[PDB]
Amino acid sequence: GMDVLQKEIDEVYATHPTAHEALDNGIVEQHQQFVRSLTEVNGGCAVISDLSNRKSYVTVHPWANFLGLTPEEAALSVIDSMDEDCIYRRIHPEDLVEKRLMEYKFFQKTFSMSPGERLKYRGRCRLRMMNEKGVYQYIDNLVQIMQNTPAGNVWLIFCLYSLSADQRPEQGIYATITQMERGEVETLSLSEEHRNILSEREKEILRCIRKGLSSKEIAATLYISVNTVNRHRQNILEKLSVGNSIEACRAAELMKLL
Amino acid sequence: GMDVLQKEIDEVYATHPTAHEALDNGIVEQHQQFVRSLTEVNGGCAVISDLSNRKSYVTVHPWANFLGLTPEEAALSVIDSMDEDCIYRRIHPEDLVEKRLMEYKFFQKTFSMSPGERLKYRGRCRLRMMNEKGVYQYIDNLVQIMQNTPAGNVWLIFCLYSLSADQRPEQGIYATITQMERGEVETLSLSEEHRNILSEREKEILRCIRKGLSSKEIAATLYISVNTVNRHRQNILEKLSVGNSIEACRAAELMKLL
Ligand SMILES: [Cl-]
Ligand SMILES: [Cl-]
Ligand SMILES: [Cl-]
Ligand SMILES: [Cl-]
Ligand SMILES: [Cl-]
Repeated sequence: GMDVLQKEIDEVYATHPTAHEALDNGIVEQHQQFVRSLTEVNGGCAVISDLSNRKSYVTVHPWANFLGLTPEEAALSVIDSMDEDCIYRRIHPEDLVEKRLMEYKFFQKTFSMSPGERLKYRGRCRLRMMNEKGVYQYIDNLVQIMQNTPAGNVWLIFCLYSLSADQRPEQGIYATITQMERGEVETLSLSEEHRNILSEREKEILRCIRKGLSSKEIAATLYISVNTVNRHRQNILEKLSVGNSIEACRAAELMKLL
Repeated sequence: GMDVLQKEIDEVYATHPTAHEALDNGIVEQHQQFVRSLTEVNGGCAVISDLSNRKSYVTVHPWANFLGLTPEEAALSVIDSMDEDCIYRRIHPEDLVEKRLMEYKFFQKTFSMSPGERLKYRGRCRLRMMNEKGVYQYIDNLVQIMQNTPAGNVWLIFCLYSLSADQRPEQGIYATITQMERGEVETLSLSEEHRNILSEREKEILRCIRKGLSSKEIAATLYISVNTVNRHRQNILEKLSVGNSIEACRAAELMKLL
């Protein structure tokens, strides 16, 4: 599925050598029980991402119809990514880009702080997610460091989804980073980083591809080599987590990257 | 402390008597452990009202400085009421009126539904609360039925307070009632009920008191007896949870009830 900043976020995770520690699993079990209880109150969905083994534990409540998951996708309990992949597919493509930007800023910030301090922070936003009838509804999303390892590395990351009290439209996902103790709520302005997911050269190449030019025509019109065009094309496929150029075109348009 | 609708809300609670039931305390204990684990994630405050014994179990996290509590007031874990008075005092007085109106509508709706259905609803709002430095900040507040008794009565009500991601001012507390499984968020319009907490005759009587008229003089101007004036006065004191007519005038002004 289309996505952004996957490489960059994995790089932040790679700054903590969590997978090298001998960790107690009973801690993860206690958190899994808490998250099931919480979903029984909010009627939503919880994901616990475990950096020690790169696995996700997903809990979906029967009342979480706003996710629009199929019977088979709801039956999941353990995903093999740091992301709950079929939940992400349900997010409006424009909102997914902003979510990714907030997560990257949030993890950059929290991973470079002390273990005790990083726990006082929370990243939040309000996303559009599509239900079973293809209608977008507004969902409150939380990202938060839940547990650290004894040696101070990030161990568990907590993600939460629930139907928001606010169903009114507004431009963007109103991303925020909150420091709970100091009572500080920082609003993120994501517009400029969004416009820069793709470089200007990558955007030109994609507009040519969409228009119907061949590598040879693109090289002719942008005064670059066919080798270079194909280097950019392949970079774009990686940046947008898609498999071919027609897929890249649809992703760029849906996510409003051009 | 000044408040509204305390009699009306207590009457709603009284519609679900449970004295005849022998209830399992182990159930309450599990909810208390959950609510503690939750506050350790949202850095906030949880109140569980137990309608069976009319006690409240209050948990305040150390990072919940947005509450403005003093050290002694935070130490509290079992309040002897259906609500902890030290929390409500911190709520902006105008926001308090709307909060009670939402709760009253929420309870009236839920207490008339089946045990299974009433669990699918959430009452939410965004309140102003005064912190340790005397500044108002925005707090997300939740009211939800958490547990019914075997015979079908409301047993435990769950309230939650945490620092909102939205710190932008707006007219009112944006009170909502959400049906989680149907994905339905109903916005409440509370202005007409707010203006009707006091009757027109009760408002007239309070203006005279503020103006300095005695009961005898109020009786002459309105052409009613002193017995009648004094019954209205006592009714007003009860409606506003205050002890005298000076406190009543001040409360009506601060809560914008005149
Ligand atoms: Cl829905
Ligand atoms: Cl928002
Ligand atoms: Cl604060
Ligand atoms: Cl006299
Ligand atoms: Cl009379």
